[PDB]
Amino acid sequence: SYYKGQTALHIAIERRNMTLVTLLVENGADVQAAANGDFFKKTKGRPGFYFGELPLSLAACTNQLAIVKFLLQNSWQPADISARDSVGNTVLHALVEVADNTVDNTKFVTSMYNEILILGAKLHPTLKLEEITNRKGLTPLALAASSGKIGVLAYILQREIHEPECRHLSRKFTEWAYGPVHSSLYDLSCIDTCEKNSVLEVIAYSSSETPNRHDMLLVEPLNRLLQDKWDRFVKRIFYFNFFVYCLYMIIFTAAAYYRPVEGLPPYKLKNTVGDYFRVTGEILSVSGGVYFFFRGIQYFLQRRPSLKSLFVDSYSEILFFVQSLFMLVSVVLYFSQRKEYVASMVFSLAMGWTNMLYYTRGFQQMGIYAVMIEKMILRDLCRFMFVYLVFLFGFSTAVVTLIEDSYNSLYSTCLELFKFTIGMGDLEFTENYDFKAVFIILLLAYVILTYILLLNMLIALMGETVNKIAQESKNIWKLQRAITILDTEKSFLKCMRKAFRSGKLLQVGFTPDGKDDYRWCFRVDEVNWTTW
Amino acid sequence: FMFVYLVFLFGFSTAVVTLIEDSYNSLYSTCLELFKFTIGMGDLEFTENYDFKAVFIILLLAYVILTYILLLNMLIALMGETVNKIAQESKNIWKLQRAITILDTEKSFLKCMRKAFRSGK
Amino acid sequence: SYYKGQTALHIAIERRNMTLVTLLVENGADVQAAANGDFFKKTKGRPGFYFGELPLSLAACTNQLAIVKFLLQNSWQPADISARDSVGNTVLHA
Ligand SMILES: C=C(C)[C@]12C[C@@H](C)[C@@]34O[C@](Cc5ccccc5)(O[C@@H]1[C@@H]3C=C(COC(=O)Cc1ccc(O)c(OC)c1)C[C@]1(O)C(=O)C(C)=C[C@@H]41)O2
Repeated sequence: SYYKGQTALHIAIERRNMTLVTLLVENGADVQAAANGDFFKKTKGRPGFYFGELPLSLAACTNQLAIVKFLLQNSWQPADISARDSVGNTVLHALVEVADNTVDNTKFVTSMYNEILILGAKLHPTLKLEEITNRKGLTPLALAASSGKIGVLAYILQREIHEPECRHLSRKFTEWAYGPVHSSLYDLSCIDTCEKNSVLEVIAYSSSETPNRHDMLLVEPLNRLLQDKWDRFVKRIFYFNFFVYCLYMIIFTAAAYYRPVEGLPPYKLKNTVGDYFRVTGEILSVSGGVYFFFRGIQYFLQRRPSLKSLFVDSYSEILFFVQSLFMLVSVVLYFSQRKEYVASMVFSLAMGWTNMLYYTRGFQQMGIYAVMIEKMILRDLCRFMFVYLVFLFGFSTAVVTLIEDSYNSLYSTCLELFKFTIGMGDLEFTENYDFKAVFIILLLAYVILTYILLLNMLIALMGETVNKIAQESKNIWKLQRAITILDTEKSFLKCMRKAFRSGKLLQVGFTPDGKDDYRWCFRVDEVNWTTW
Repeated sequence: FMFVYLVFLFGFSTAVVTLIEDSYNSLYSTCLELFKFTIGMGDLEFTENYDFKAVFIILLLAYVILTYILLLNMLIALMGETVNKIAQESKNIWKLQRAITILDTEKSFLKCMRKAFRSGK
Repeated sequence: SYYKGQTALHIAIERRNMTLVTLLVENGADVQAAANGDFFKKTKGRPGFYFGELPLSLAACTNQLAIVKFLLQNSWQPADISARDSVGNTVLHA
C-alpha cells in the first residue's frame, strides 16, 4: 500500500546520488515495475507529492537528466518511455502535472521535456509518443491546457527544434526571415475539431477553477486562429442570430401586447386580419420558446456542469432556460382555461428583453456591462442579502410587536421598512401610537443603520467590483468571444465542415520513418525588428 | 450605457402594461413612471387593486432593485472613474485646449496673423 | 507586383552582409531603380514591413550606415538622396 513497489533506486534518485542509481540498474532491477502509494497519489485528503508511478518518471521529475538518459539506454534493462500508469499520467504527462508555471520551473521542465523528446525520437522513430492519450483520455497537450500550466503549453505551441533530424516533431517552422516579419507554420495539431478534449475546448469549457485562463489565449497561435475564425464565418453567423432574436422579441412583444381581454383561454379565432396576425405571432413565440427549451437541455446534457459551479459559468444559459420554462408554463396554463397564464407570460417577456445583454458580449467596448451585472448579482448582492435580511426582519418584527395594541400587518411593515432602506419612505410620526418615543427611536435607528450605513457599504463593494473588472476589458471580451466562437462552431455541424478553420493541410516535411506526413498548419507572421 | 438601460426600461414597461391591461394605463406613462423609479424619484404605493397584484409588486421590486440600486450605481462608478482619470491630467489637457484656441484665433482674422509678430525675429 | 524590382542587393542588405552589397554595387546595379511590392506597402489589409521604395532607403532603415555611406559615394553608381517614391516617402521620410 504505502510502500508498494518502492525500492532503494527511488531513494538514491531523490537524494541525487549519481552512482547508486547506476549500481541498482546494473543489478538488473526491473524499472518497468511502478511504485504507488498514498503519499504518491494526488489526494488532497492526505499529504503527498505526485511524481507519477514509473521509476523513470520519478527520476525525470526529480531533476536528473543524465540519469534518466542512462536508464533509457541501460542495455541491462532499459526503461520504457511509453509506460502509462493506472492513475493516468505518462512520464510526459507526469512532467506536465509537476509544472507550476514558475519561470525557473518553466525553463527546467521545458529543457528536460525537449531532451526526453529528442531521446525518444532517437529511440523509436516508428512510434509517436505525444499522441497516446492517457487513462483519463487527454494527451499532455490537452492536460496542460486544461490544468492551467501556461509555461508548459507555450513552448509546446511554439516548439521549434533546429536539429534537421528532429524536424518531424517541431511544431513551429520558420518559413523565412524576409524581414522583421518571421513567417510561421504551426501544426495546429488537435486544436480544432479533433477529439474529446480539444485545446480550445478545455481552455474555454473549463469550470473557471484554472487560474490563468485569460492568459492562455495570448499564446502566439491561439490569438491568430481565433481571430481568423471570428472574421471568416463566425462573425456574420453571430450577427444573423442577433438579428433573428431581435425579430423574435419584437414579434413576442407585439403578440403579447394585443392579447384578448374578454373571456377565458383558449380564445376562438375571429375572422379578421388582425386576428390572423395575432395567432401567427403567438405560434412563432411558442416555437421560439420550445427552441430555447431544447437548446438549454442540449447544453446541460453536453457540458453537465457541477451543481456548485452551475451558476458561475452558465449564467446566460441558465437565464435563457428559465425564460423558456416561463413561456412553457404560460402555454400549459393557456390550454387549461386559467387566466393566470398571462402572469407567467409577462415574466418571460420582461426577461426575454433583458437577456439581450448576452449579445453585447459580441462587441468589444460594450461587452463589460453584462459581465458587471452578472458579477454584481452573483457575488455582492447575493451574499449581502443575508446581512440585510436579519436587519429587515428584526426591526419589522419589533415594530409590529410594539404597536399591536400602514404598520398594521407584517407584510406592510416589511415593505415600508424596505422603502426606508432605499431612501424612498416618509417619516411622519403623525398617528398617535402607544410608546411613540420608542417607535421613533426604532425607526431612526433603522434609517441610520440601513440607509446611511449598510446601503452605502453595498454601493462601495459594488464599485470595487466594477473597478476591478473594468480594467480587464481586453481579457474579458477576448474570453467571451472565444466561448461564443466555440459554441457557434459546435452548434451547426455543416458550419464546422465548411469552416476551413485551418490554414491548410500540407506535408511540409519527410518523417524519419521514410513517409512524408500531411500536417495541418497556418501562417503566423510576427514583427520583431528591434532584435534585428 | 443608454443601450444597456433601454432594454431594461422597455422590457419592464411592456411587461407591466401587458400585465394590467384588463398612472400605468398607457405605455408612455408606464415608461415615465419606471424612469422616475430608476432615479429614486418615484412612489411605491400598491394602492389600486389591479389583477395579479402580487406579480405586479414582484415586477416593480425587481425593477427598482435592478435599476436604482444596481445599474444606476454602476453608471455612477464608471463616471467617477472617468472623472478621476481626466482630473489628474489637468496641465496637459488645458495646455492642448489653449493651443487649439490659439490656432483658431490666429487663423480666424488674417490681419491678426499679419500683426501677430509670432516669430521673435 | 510582389517581387517587382527587388534584387539580391536588398537580400544582402537585410541580412547584414558587408561584402555582398559592395560586390553588387561594383557590378553596376542601378540603385536609382526602386523595388515595390504588397509586403513593402503600408497596407493593414496585408502583412508587410514598410522601408520605402529606394534601395538606399532600405539600406538606411535596416541599420547599415557605412554601407549607405558607400552607396552614396560609390563612383560606379551613386544613389540619389533626393529620390521621392510614388507612395510619397523620401529616405528621410522613410
Ligand atoms: C440568476 C437568476 C435566476 C435570476 C433570474 C431572474 C428572476 C432575474 O432575478 C435573479 C435574482 C435577482 C432578483 C432581483 C434583483 C436582482 C437579482 O437574477 C437573475 C435575473 C436578473 C436579471 C438581470 O438581467 C441580466 O442579467 C441580463 C444578462 C446579463 C448577462 C448575461 O450573460 C446574460 O445572458 C443571458 C443576461 C433580470 C431578470 O432575469 C428579469 O428579467 C426578471 C423579471 C428577474 C431577473 O434571479
